[PDB]
Amino acid sequence: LPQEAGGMSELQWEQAQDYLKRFYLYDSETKNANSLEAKLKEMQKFFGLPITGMLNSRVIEIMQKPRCGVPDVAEYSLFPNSPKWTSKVVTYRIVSYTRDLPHITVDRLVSKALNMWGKEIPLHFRKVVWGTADIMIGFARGAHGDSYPFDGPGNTLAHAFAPGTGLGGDAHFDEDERWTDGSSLGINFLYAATHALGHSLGMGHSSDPNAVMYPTYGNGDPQNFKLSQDDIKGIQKLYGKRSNSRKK
Ligand SMILES: CCCCCCCCCCCCCC(=O)OC[C@H](COP(=O)(O)OCC[N+](C)(C)C)OC(=O)CCCCCCCCCCCCC
Ligand SMILES: CCCCCCCCCCCCCC(=O)OC[C@H](COP(=O)(O)OCC[N+](C)(C)C)OC(=O)CCCCCCCCCCCCC
Ligand SMILES: CCCCCCCCCCCCCC(=O)OC[C@H](COP(=O)(O)OCC[N+](C)(C)C)OC(=O)CCCCCCCCCCCCC
Ligand SMILES: CCCCCCCCCCCCCC(=O)OC[C@H](COP(=O)(O)OCC[N+](C)(C)C)OC(=O)CCCCCCCCCCCCC
Ligand SMILES: CCCCCCCCCCCCCC(=O)OC[C@H](COP(=O)(O)OCC[N+](C)(C)C)OC(=O)CCCCCCCCCCCCC
Ligand SMILES: CCCCCCCCCCCCCC(=O)OC[C@H](COP(=O)(O)OCC[N+](C)(C)C)OC(=O)CCCCCCCCCCCCC
Ligand SMILES: CCCCCCCCCCCCCC(=O)OC[C@H](COP(=O)(O)OCC[N+](C)(C)C)OC(=O)CCCCCCCCCCCCC
Ligand SMILES: CCCCCCCCCCCCCC(=O)OC[C@H](COP(=O)(O)OCC[N+](C)(C)C)OC(=O)CCCCCCCCCCCCC
Ligand SMILES: CCCCCCCCCCCCCC(=O)OC[C@H](COP(=O)(O)OCC[N+](C)(C)C)OC(=O)CCCCCCCCCCCCC
Ligand SMILES: CCCCCCCCCCCCCC(=O)OC[C@H](COP(=O)(O)OCC[N+](C)(C)C)OC(=O)CCCCCCCCCCCCC
Ligand SMILES: CCCCCCCCCCCCCC(=O)OC[C@H](COP(=O)(O)OCC[N+](C)(C)C)OC(=O)CCCCCCCCCCCCC
Ligand SMILES: CCCCCCCCCCCCCC(=O)OC[C@H](COP(=O)(O)OCC[N+](C)(C)C)OC(=O)CCCCCCCCCCCCC
Ligand SMILES: CCCCCCCCCCCCCC(=O)OC[C@H](COP(=O)(O)OCC[N+](C)(C)C)OC(=O)CCCCCCCCCCCCC
Ligand SMILES: [Ca+2]
Ligand SMILES: [Ca+2]
Ligand SMILES: [Zn+2]
Ligand SMILES: [Zn+2]
Repeated sequence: LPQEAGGMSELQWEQAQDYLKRFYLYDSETKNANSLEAKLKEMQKFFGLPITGMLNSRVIEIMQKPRCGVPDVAEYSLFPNSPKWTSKVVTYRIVSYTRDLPHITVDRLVSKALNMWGKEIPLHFRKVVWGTADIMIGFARGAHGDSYPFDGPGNTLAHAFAPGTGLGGDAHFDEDERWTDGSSLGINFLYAATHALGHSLGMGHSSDPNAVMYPTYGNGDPQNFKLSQDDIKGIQKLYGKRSNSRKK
């Protein structure tokens, strides 16, 4: 089947390699080319490729895989400590939206993704449409001012600030990415949106392959979505009641 990374110039691989560093600000194991190449061989194994040390655009696909291009550690304007909201009530506002698709495809899917987190965790989410809110969600073109290289269609699709009392909590989706609703020839917004919002709620990734924000995240709509309740158990301590026989 056709894809873009098989028709783009060889330059893509060093770009995609350079990209890997920014996921943590720095990564010590992605620094030195000896280690770059050792850790890219480890990427192929983690994803399940039949050749560790393949040179094929399939390997670019695992490097550019739908996720953000930002420090996914406490950083991207944050002190060292796990972020969480200081309440169980949070608001949100769709400040902006896409022209290739009507408003619904945002407003109903951010809400639905927040509903995914907020049925399990007793988090209340209120929609603001005029006024101040906690989570300012916008769709933007990437000339508007964030660190790192700009981005259009291709690698990187949102950034998200973790729970903050002003400037934090908030996301900018990529309006130059082609998101779908009914058409299927885009990135599934609801899918992507979930971990974008998971950022806005202050969670991390999980080693459990039943987890949603497991890094081998994709573009198209899941068949077999599930949560690790094992991860969420320590989120339930932060917003939920203490109700053990020994601790209540
Ligand atoms: C008979 C004449 C009719 C003319 C109709 C023109 C269209 C009227 C309806 C649409 C207005 C469009 C406004 C516009 O595109 O703003 C462009 C930018 C806005 O920043 P931008 O990111 O585009 O939009 C941000 C807000 N967002 C994300 C929430 C949508 O903001 C700018 O780039 C700066 C805007 C500076 C305007 C200065 C004052 C202009 C006065 C014109 C008065 C003419 C009187 C005849
Ligand atoms: C007092 C007299 C009556 C007054 C009427 C009401 C006036 C209301 C003014 C509204 C100002 C709102 C502020 C603002 O940010 O407006 C932004 C708008 C809509 O934003 P939005 O709907 O978010 O789209 C954002 C821009 N986009 C597509 C690049 C992603 O951006 C636009 O809508 C862009 C407008 C582009 C117009 C370009 C020229 C079109 C030509 C029309 C004629 C064509 C003749 C062949
Ligand atoms: C010599 C003096 C005059 C010189 C005038 C020259 C041109 C001045 C233009 C200034 C603004 C240029 C910016 C521009 O073209 O905005 C375009 C807008 C919105 O673009 P937008 O949807 O933001 O993104 C466009 C994506 N694209 C190009 C791939 C389709 O596109 C439009 O909004 C067109 C969409 C259809 C509008 C329908 C208009 C029907 C007539 C309505 C009459 C209403 C009562 C007045
Ligand atoms: C830099 C400036 C360049 C020059 C600008 C020249 C004048 C431009 C006037 C505004 C053009 C408005 C175009 C317009 O969208 O007409 C149709 C709309 C909605 O049609 P719809 O298919 O929703 O939107 C099509 C356009 N799209 C894809 C670009 C969003 O119909 C509606 O949205 C319903 C509106 C009903 C209420 C109207 C109340 C205001 C009356 C006076 C408006 C005077 C406008 C100057
Ligand atoms: C009675 C016969 C009528 C004949 C045609 C008249 C054309 C007048 C404008 C009609 C515009 C239709 C309304 C509209 O806003 O269309 C915008 C389109 C593209 O919007 P876009 O969202 O790509 O459509 C995507 C649709 N989707 C999501 C389902 C894939 O398109 C654009 O954004 C650009 C549209 C450019 C229009 C240029 C009009 C210049 C007219 C001749 C002017 C001569 C001046 C001397
Ligand atoms: C002084 C400046 C002047 C500048 C221009 C001002 C005047 C502008 C006129 C603007 C009107 C444009 C309307 C237009 O583009 O309609 C397109 C339609 C399809 O619209 P459609 O895709 O349903 O709109 C979807 C929009 N969405 C996604 C937001 C829901 O297209 C159709 O559905 C076509 C249907 C044809 C049906 C059959 C008609 C038979 C006609 C036979 C006539 C006699 C033949 C001898
Ligand atoms: C006395 C005859 C006057 C005849 C011309 C009157 C002109 C009226 C201009 C109104 C300008 C509004 C500009 C703008 O949209 O401001 C938005 C604000 C708040 O927006 P926002 O907070 O989103 O509104 C939320 C509440 N909502 C949806 C239910 C409206 O909305 C507001 O805060 C409303 C602001 C109203 C201001 C009216 C100022 C009048 C000074 C008149 C001085 C004497 C003139 C001879
Ligand atoms: C004599 C009676 C007046 C008595 C005054 C008594 C004192 C009242 C003080 C009122 C204080 C509230 C002021 C105010 O903000 O009222 C807003 C309303 C509703 O605005 P709303 O739509 O809720 O918010 C809209 C957007 N916004 C905030 C950005 C401006 O504004 C509206 O409801 C007006 C809506 C006008 C839309 C008209 C568009 C169609 C015009 C014709 C178009 C023809 C096309 C062929
Ligand atoms: C007649 C000789 C020439 C004939 C050919 C004309 C060809 C015109 C070519 C148009 C080229 C642009 C096409 C286009 O799709 O533009 C869409 C834009 C959005 O671009 P987009 O990348 O979304 O945002 C760009 C932002 N910018 C301007 C800060 C870099 O939409 C805009 O940025 C919205 C425009 C908003 C301007 C603010 C209007 C304020 C009110 C002014 C009222 C003026 C009355 C005199
Ligand atoms: C009824 C009145 C309608 C007019 C109303 C007033 C509207 C005034 C708004 C002017 C908007 C200017 C915005 C602007 O400069 O943005 C840059 C755009 C497109 O940039 P773009 O191609 O996207 O590349 C820039 C962004 N990049 C590298 C990140 C991809 O554009 C450009 O790069 C090219 C700008 C070309 C201007 C050409 C003017 C030539 C005629 C001027 C008049 C001469 C006779 C007096
Ligand atoms: C003679 C007529 C007098 C007209 C006087 C109008 C006074 C209007 C006050 C507008 C105040 C806007 C204040 C403000 O900064 O709002 C912020 C938002 C978004 O801010 P921000 O997210 O930084 O936008 C980032 C995107 N960037 C940097 C790439 C452009 O962006 C905005 O909300 C967009 C504001 C666009 C408003 C354009 C005003 C002219 C529209 C046409 C009205 C025509 C009437 C016939
Ligand atoms: C009489 C009372 C008037 C009071 C009006 C109040 C206006 C408040 C506007 C707030 C607009 C908020 C959104 C805005 O910042 O858009 C910025 C855009 C592009 O952002 P960016 O591309 O990031 O450039 C940022 C830096 N800047 C502003 C120095 C160029 O910046 C640009 O694209 C520059 C836009 C330049 C103006 C184009 C419209 C001129 C209108 C011509 C009207 C002729 C009437 C006969
Ligand atoms: C007759 C001889 C003199 C006239 C010479 C005219 C030369 C015109 C150069 C016009 C600009 C060309 C570059 C251009 O298309 O920039 C595009 C952007 C955005 O297009 P748009 O689809 O929003 O881009 C969205 C993102 N995308 C690409 C991923 C789909 O658009 C923007 O960012 C906004 C651009 C504002 C342009 C203001 C000038 C419009 C033309 C005015 C001509 C008036 C002549 C009197
Ligand atoms: Ca992108
Ligand atoms: Ca905020
Ligand atoms: Zn993450
Ligand atoms: Zn930003």
